Amino acid sequence: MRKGEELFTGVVPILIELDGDVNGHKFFVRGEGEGDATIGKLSLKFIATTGKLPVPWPTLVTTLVQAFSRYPDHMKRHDFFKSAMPEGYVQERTIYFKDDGTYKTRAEVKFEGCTLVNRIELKGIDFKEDGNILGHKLEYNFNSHKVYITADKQNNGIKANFTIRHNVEDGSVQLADHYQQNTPIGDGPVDLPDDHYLSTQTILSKDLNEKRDHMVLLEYVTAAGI
Amino acid sequence: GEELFTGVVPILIELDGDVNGHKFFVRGEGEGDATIGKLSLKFIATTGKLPVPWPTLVTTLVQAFSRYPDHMKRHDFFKSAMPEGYVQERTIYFKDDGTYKTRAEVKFEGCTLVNRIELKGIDFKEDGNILGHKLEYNFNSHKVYITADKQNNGIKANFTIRHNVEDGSVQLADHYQQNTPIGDGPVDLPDDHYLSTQTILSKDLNEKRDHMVLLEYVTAAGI
Repeated sequence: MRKGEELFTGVVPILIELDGDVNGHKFFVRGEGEGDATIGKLSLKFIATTGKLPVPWPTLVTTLVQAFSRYPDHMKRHDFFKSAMPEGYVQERTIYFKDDGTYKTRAEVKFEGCTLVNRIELKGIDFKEDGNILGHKLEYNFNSHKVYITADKQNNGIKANFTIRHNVEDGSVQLADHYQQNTPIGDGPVDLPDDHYLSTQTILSKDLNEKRDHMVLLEYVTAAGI
Repeated sequence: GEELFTGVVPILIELDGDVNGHKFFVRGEGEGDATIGKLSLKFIATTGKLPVPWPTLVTTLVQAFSRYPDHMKRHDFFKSAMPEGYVQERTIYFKDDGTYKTRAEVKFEGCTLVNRIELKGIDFKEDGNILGHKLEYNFNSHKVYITADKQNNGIKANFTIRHNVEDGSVQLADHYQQNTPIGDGPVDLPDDHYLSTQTILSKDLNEKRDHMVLLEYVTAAGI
């Protein structure tokens, strides 16, 4: 039976579910689509099943499957994310929105039957009602980012810390400091990588026939930089 | 078994061959869609240039991806044997030339439909169309007649493949086929019927290895 990186040589169906509560405002997001790690591509559509989101869609992007990064041939020995499959990995983050609130997230990314599934609990606290996030002042787009990945030997996993730059409607920028740690769910051998980075690029768009609050996402990610 | 084929299914195929002592290995991957009777696959000969023409391996390289119309769904043996799967055996007699004997296990491994084959060919002429590589790189349309095999709780099949030869002459390959379920418990024993098959063989312009890209459309019809 195919394991690890062997599970990613073709197109893989994806389900993503996010259970969220920001300042007491509860919401739920379901996304479906596909990933193709051979080219590093994600194609997804997300729907807010609970009605109009109380936060901007861009603030959810990093939370909403780095297993679909393209690790080129010389990098495959550093691919922790796929090595944890199919049993999967836990992904935890703290996200500090500068001059505003905090997201805390825990997710599991794993195969459930034949589908790659990302299941998330998100809790947001201390947001300002008239800030960029509850006030919906963020542009509907996403910038490119470089995510440095380092091994976390004590946890048999990896960690990462990076800052997301969200463009604001008035020309300013909303920074979001991310602290991330991932651990395998299974016990089998995983790949603990040398320091490297994921180069991430993202386009957000809409579906003209969807009436529900939604996000269409296209993402291209490659690993490099040992 | 049929509920495993309501969507697109990933496929892995491995063939371990020896024809007249020439040993080769072929690995193929792609996907099948039984709702439309479609196969889309790419094969690589990992052992270098094949000692035999790619078209002669086509029938050996997952009839569970045949499209069975609604009124014929009770005659779909291949799907009903899943996920435990079935053993597929053939003898293939190339006219005025050698013979392939094949044994394959077709079954689910995880979410992948896998076809694992052993092939042995003997008494091929070194200057014949097969070892001499004189067959056109294509495949014609064929009818596969399927009959129930109650003794063995499976099916049998017979058909003749017409391989076009480079000089306009034709190389016939008579197929004798038997399928037997791996698991126990209910399977579908069909009335006599056939599969209508259409195949395109192509190449990947970026692929330097000896390889074959395959697209196939198969539908079942009453007899």
